[PDB]
Amino acid sequence: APLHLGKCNIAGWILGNPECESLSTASSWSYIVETSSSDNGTCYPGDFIDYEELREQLSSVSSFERFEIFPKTSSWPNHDSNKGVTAACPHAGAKSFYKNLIWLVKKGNSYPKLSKSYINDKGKEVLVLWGIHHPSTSADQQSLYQNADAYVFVGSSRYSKKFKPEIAIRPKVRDQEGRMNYYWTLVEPGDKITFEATGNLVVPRYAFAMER
Repeated sequence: APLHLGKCNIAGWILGNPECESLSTASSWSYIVETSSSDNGTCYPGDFIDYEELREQLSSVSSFERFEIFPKTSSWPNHDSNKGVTAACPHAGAKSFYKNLIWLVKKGNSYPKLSKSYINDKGKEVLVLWGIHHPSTSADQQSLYQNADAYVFVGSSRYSKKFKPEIAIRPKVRDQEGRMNYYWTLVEPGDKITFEATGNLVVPRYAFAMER
């Protein structure tokens, strides 16, 4: 039986856009029936990277389990995990954000270097998704992350990328002049994924153990 999506297409659903819960409630499916929308379902403007490849990866799944890869309550003692909400991503009138990610911001006037790792203990491939935020101005950068010159690194045995955000005023999209790009990778069982940042990282909160 196919997986029926609700208000949004695959991007919005997999990121956990508050509006985009599926109509089907299955943990396996033969294919995915999407929606009448032509946008992918991301609420904060930006580009979902390797999107077509993810759609194929999520096409015929035999098991699918959402789990909290980095628990909100215990993963980030040195950063703020409550303030990352936006008018771009509303939930019943209120500023919100994707359920599966956390928009980490500075706590006080401090954003220490974060370093967070996960070793896949699910016994199957784990789909991990994250975001890189590109602020509109220097003040935006400093207001969110304190550090003017930040970087992000994501690494596994299969993946390696260093991100340098570009600070620039883009045209307003849902009132947003910054941009977020969205990334993902599959982590082999027993392999380690490491996140490192001095700012601008939209961290995983929920990931997905799966089998095709």
